[PDB]
Amino acid sequence: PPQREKWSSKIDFVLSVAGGFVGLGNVWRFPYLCYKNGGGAFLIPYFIFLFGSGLPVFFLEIIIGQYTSEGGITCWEKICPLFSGIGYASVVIVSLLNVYYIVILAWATYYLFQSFQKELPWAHCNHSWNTPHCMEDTMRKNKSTNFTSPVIEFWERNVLSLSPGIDHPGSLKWDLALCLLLVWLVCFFCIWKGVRSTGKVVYFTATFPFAMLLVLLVRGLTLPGAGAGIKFYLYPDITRLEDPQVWIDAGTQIFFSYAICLGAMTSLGSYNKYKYNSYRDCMLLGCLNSGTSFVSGFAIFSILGFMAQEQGVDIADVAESGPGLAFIAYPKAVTMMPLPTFWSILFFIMLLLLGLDSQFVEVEGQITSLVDLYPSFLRKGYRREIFIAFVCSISYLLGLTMVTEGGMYVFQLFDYYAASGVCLLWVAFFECFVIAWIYGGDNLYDGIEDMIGYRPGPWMKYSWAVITPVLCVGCFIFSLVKYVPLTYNKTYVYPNWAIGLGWSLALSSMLCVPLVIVIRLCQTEGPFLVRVKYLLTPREPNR
Ligand SMILES: CC(C)CCC[C@@H](C)[C@H]1CC[C@H]2[C@@H]3CC=C4C[C@@H](OC(=O)CCC(=O)O)CC[C@]4(C)[C@H]3CC[C@]12C
Ligand SMILES: CC(C)CCC[C@@H](C)[C@H]1CC[C@H]2[C@@H]3CC=C4C[C@@H](O)CC[C@]4(C)[C@H]3CC[C@]12C
Ligand SMILES: CC(C)CCC[C@@H](C)[C@H]1CC[C@H]2[C@@H]3CC=C4C[C@@H](O)CC[C@]4(C)[C@H]3CC[C@]12C
Ligand SMILES: CC(C)CCC[C@@H](C)[C@H]1CC[C@H]2[C@@H]3CC=C4C[C@@H](O)CC[C@]4(C)[C@H]3CC[C@]12C
Ligand SMILES: CCCCCCCCCCCCCCCC
Ligand SMILES: CCCCCCCCCCCCCCCC
Ligand SMILES: CCCCCCCCCCCCCCCC
Ligand SMILES: CCCCCCCCCCCCCCCC
Ligand SMILES: CCCCCCCCCCCCCCCC
Ligand SMILES: [Cl-]
Ligand code: NA
Repeated sequence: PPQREKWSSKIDFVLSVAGGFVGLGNVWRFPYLCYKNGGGAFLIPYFIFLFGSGLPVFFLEIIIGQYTSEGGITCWEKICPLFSGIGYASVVIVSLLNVYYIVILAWATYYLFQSFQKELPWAHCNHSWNTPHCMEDTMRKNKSTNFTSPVIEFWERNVLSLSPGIDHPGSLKWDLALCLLLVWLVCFFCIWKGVRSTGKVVYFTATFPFAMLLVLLVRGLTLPGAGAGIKFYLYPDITRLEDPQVWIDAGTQIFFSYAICLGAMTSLGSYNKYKYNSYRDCMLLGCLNSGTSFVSGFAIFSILGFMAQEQGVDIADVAESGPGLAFIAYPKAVTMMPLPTFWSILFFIMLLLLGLDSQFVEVEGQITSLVDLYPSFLRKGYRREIFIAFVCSISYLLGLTMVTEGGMYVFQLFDYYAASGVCLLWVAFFECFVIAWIYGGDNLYDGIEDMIGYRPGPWMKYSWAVITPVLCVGCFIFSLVKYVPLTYNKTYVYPNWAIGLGWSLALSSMLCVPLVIVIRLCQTEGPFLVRVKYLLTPREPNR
């Protein structure tokens, strides 16, 4: 391990970060979490968390990676050897996230392959998967039995084929399994070979999604009924703020969308030069991420308002209110533009491009963090390609559980418990507490001043010292005191063993800190206080 290879230029670092932390979490997860919580009231805790913990923790991870010049699992050895379980917890969280983050891309691939016909299959109600209820959206207001929309019927009876419950796995769907295999093969081939920053390819891969988003926003804003959707999206409801669910959802959506507590930002920052101003760039990238999410919300809620006006029902009873809101709302939008197939193909290509870069960055970060533990064995003595192939195969086999007829429930369980929620709060709280109260805020500020050239303000120091731990602990305690079980589409109730499995998924990463603390204490010689003093001393964080 001579030295980590630095970036060729700052543009490479900026492009890598932008492609890694802007993606499906901005256009797929934000809208449905906002819709589930009623909209409007979701934006107050969202912005509170964004300006209290979101940017400061992201900058802290980047600056720690740059300072220590080490990955996301070994940097904590040079800051606080006792609290070295944070890296292991992050690697567990990223391993669990990589398994279920790709089923969305499998669904997108299915939709893209299905959009190559003369007429879109989700536009009408005369097919083998339709039910006697299916009625055209144009005729819903004209007449009147619980009618169903062709888009929802398609999504629920052709792509998913939903089962009565999680205890009814049904049979494996081979068409979705083939799409999952295809996307996993593409991901594996784009990592073993190592996709380079081709000037033309990236120039297009990083500009097409924003153009498509602008086109969708312009189309949505001119539909009849967009004003009601915008008012539903913007105006808040103070009564909803008395529940911990909205607070925890909005708080952890920021953590999910900024890719923190994952070990990926530390790895990305480890390739920076020592004398590099990585503060302004981080602020601008956070601005870009938040703006992208906020802009996409306008378009999706305008489409929802138009659909609600057309069908003649409320805006809260038009879509899934779960991980299918985008797949219900955006195809309905593209069915109204001229040449619907062209725009459908373009939209799904944009979705795939947004997802694939994030998946690439996360898997690369996980691999490079797990390799640094044994840099001798897994570099020459054993093949790195074989290790990558084994990881991909195991992840695909594990993700096969969400492809069966009853896999939506497993996907929802994974989304709620793994790589989101209490585990993210736990990791963020421990990172901030360690840095602020064991290493030293001013001690880190000296290194930041040495690296970037100027001393920052007290905002980051205060956020690390007080604001973030208080928010995390308060949200955790508020959620625990008033407990409400998880549901799917506000109607399905999970069995007890499913909740136990979800809590085990959450605890698999949360249990890594005390175990590592105990093992480190047991591996040291001498009196207890001497051992504690020896393991709280930073082992020369390279300055
Ligand atoms: C809607 C949301 C997402 C917007 C929130 C982001 C803001 C908090 C950003 C916008 C631009 C950022 C600023 C852009 C420029 C600078 C100047 C920079 O100082 C220098 O570049 C000095 C250069 C030198 O001396 O070499 C310090 C960071 C700062 C204040 C950034 C701090 C945070 C700011 C205000
Ligand atoms: C970590 C890995 C090794 C765990 C094992 C993954 C594989 C071997 C497991 C996980 C879930 C399993 C599937 C779950 C449900 C069904 C439906 C049944 O009608 C055919 C078998 C099938 C398709 C199982 C086959 C094997 C399976 C895919
Ligand atoms: C010396 C340089 C680096 C100092 C940089 C100061 C910047 C990074 C800090 C200092 C004070 C901070 C602001 C303090 C108060 C608010 C009000 C809140 O509603 C939005 C966030 C906002 C606007 C903060 C955002 C960023 C901020 C302007
Ligand atoms: C130098 C020392 C600290 C390295 C020793 C590694 C130990 C402390 C770490 C490395 C990764 C960690 C494991 C990662 C994954 C799991 C699976 C989970 O189901 C139980 C906890 C468990 C088993 C963790 C326990 C502690 C663990 C084994
Ligand atoms: C409804 C939106 C509310 C947004 C509230 C954001 C609160 C952020 C507090 C940050 C305080 C930083 C002080 C820095 C002073 C130098
Ligand atoms: C819940 C399972 C998630 C996936 C498993 C992640 C574990 C990663 C490896 C842990 C460290 C192994 C080496 C220990 C000796 C240094
Ligand atoms: C017919 C009885 C139930 C059969 C199993 C249904 C649930 C299967 C998914 C949950 C187990 C795997 C989760 C991931 C574990 C790492
Ligand atoms: C759901 C987890 C999938 C990925 C599994 C990652 C762990 C792979 C095996 C452990 C590698 C590190 C130890 C190697 C010892 C020679
Ligand atoms: C909202 C219902 C009660 C929850 C409030 C819990 C107290 C929050 C502050 C606790 C102190 C933070 C611990 C570490 C900060 C230095
Ligand atoms: Cl977001
Ligand atoms: Na991306």
